[PDB]
Amino acid sequence: TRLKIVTIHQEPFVYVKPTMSDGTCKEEFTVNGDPVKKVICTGPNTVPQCCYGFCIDLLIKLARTMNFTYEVHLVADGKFGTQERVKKEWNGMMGELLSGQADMIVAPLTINNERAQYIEFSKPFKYQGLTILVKKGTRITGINDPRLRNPSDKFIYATVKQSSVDIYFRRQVELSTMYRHMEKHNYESAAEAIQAVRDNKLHAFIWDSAVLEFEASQKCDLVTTGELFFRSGFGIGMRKDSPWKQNVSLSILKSHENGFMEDLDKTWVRY
Amino acid sequence: NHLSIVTLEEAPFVIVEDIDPLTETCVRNTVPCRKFVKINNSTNEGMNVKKCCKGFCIDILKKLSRTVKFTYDLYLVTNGKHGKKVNNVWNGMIGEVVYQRAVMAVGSLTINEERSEVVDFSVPFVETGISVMVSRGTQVTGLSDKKFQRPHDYSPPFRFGTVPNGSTERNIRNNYPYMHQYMTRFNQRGVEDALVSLKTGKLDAFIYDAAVLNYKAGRDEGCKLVTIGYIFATTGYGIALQKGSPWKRQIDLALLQFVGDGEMEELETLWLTGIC
Ligand SMILES: N[C@@H](CCC(=O)O)C(=O)O
Repeated sequence: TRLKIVTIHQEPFVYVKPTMSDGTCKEEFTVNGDPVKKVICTGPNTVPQCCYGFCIDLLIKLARTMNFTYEVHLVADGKFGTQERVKKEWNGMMGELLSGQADMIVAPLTINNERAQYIEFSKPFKYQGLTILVKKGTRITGINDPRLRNPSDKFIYATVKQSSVDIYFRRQVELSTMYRHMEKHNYESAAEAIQAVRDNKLHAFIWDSAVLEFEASQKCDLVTTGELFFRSGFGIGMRKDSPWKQNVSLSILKSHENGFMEDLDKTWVRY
Repeated sequence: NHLSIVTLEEAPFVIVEDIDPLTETCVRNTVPCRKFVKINNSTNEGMNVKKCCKGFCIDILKKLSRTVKFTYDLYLVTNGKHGKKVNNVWNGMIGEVVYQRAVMAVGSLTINEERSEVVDFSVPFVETGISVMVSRGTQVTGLSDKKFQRPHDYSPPFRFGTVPNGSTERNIRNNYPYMHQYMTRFNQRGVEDALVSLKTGKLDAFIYDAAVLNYKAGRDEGCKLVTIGYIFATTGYGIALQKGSPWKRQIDLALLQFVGDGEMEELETLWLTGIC
């Protein structure tokens, strides 16, 4: 009866830290003194860890609103989810949701046609899009820059494996040239790619603007390359026959309308 | 497969034009859309006038009709506008769907909680919400600005309003009781009247649908009117369908399909982007 929530590490929506020696999460507060709500989330390094952030505050609100109990865990393979040929199969959180390993996905999960065919997405809890992250000084126009459209081993760019971005470039035939170049450099996680950009190991990282804008605001040695493309949103994910789907969406709408969503933004992003 | 669909005029999403007297057929990028017009005010007698419709949402309907494979009979709502619940009864486009006179409503229809309780909405296909329009340089944070929250705290009070009966007024009514009660004095009959009041200095700010305000700012003569910042209560326009409708599934997949393929951006540059 307790809902199994699956999530993924992705700051500032989901932070993941080790518990304390006694197995609990360290008590922390925001800049002005509000308690940072944390939940114990199990996952591979399987051990108990601490989770918190935008998406965690949203889960707590949804759970209290619809009155349900839950247990949270980090996606076993560390991926968002794509469908690959083997018959086809889903990996990441998509696979876990579809197999019953999870009853709901609460993360910065991009709503797209490919996934909507198999699961139910709530109305967006966040509207954003894709942008490009580079090291301060790197001169790139946008997704139309020649260094991207006419690739070479001189300027490497990539995205995260088994992600909505991977699906996007693999779907659009007009992006075929970029797709082939990225297929040889994509990273296992956003954190790693970002670190690679700082270490001049990666020249450009194509990812979610909600995440990249945040990173660029915390690390002044990194910047985003103008012009947002592939505008998209994040939604809660559930199986199509979930009895919580209607109330989950109504709750998201309510939160946008009464300012709750804006408060999370002031708390975790715009700071 | 032949569906009754309701819409409402609101440039650039839905624009209405008179049909050619000698031909009685819609040409160019327009599609047929009828409107029930009363004969007089002493009777219920009326007649459907054949007109033509075009715009961002009409292009969306055309794409959907083709990909999802359905035909339609498009008509313009005459009992209210977008949708308001009066004495527990929905009017406007929402009402037409609720009481089953239309299978769906297509247009600049904002998705919000109370409406989603009586109709089903497709995924959002145009991002919107609540924005504020003012003359360039005007200093206002946003809706939470004290000039809006506590109007009478300033000598000459700030003068601002919206077009009543839509999702925007509903939101302000629920979130800011004082602001709402104060605003009624400045209700504008429509967007056009509002812009005129702004340009002539009869109003200081106009609070309304973000997508329409951005479109208007993009074509303002002299680029004097701009939107502040920002979008409060981000949401989007959505196609409204009857609860449990069998059309929702394919409609959603198609819309998401269009977004991913860039078809939405083309329509955006074609209908929404302006000189400013
Ligand atoms: N799009 C709005 C109309 C304009 C507004 O109130 O902002 C609605 O569907 O009610």
